[PDB]
Amino acid sequence: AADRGVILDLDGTLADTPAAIATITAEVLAAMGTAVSRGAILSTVGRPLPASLAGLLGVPVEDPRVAEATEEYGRRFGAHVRAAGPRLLYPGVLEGLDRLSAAGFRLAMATSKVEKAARAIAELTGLDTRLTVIAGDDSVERGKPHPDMALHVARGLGIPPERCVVIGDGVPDAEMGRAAGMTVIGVSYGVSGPDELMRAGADTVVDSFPAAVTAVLDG
Ligand SMILES: [Mg+2]
Repeated sequence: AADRGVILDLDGTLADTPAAIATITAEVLAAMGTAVSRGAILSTVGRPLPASLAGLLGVPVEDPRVAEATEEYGRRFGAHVRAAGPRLLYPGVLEGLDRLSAAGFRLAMATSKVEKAARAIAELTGLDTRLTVIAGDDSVERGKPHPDMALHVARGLGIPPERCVVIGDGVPDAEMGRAAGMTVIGVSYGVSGPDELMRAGADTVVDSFPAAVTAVLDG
């Protein structure tokens, strides 16, 4: 058994959500009576939701307008997840996670979604039965890019950081993993290009989730 850990981002890594996040963010803003530049939305995609919506609304994060928006987003996104079911996931995700488990890797999710939303997504997609630990942005005091979430789930897995790899599509994932003393496999099919992820400290970048699985399996 490998007795190693794999710490997986959700949005843009396991779940093919970036396009839907942008759309639904726009739907929420319109519901809230406003709109923002396309590029502003795109810069937030997959980042923590209250902070992102507060930035887009241009208001303090504690402003009641933010909780109104986050609640509306939860309704719309929840409906999207029921419409997608397992097709929320990229091809080969469940199979790849099962192969990592078969090889004795212990699996966790570290997402910028809130934990309850992460759990619900895990349940609707089938990730839940592959993952030993799930953490989201509100599971820890300091979310991405801080190491804390990765350190927290590694402890839950019983694997030290030196034996964990972070897999993600975002600069915050790469920063989180490096800060935590972990290896990082960037993926290029989500919100970031390969050069950005390299420059953020990814040890390698791959172009598909099966390719990330292969990288881990082959050491
Ligand atoms: Mg992501």
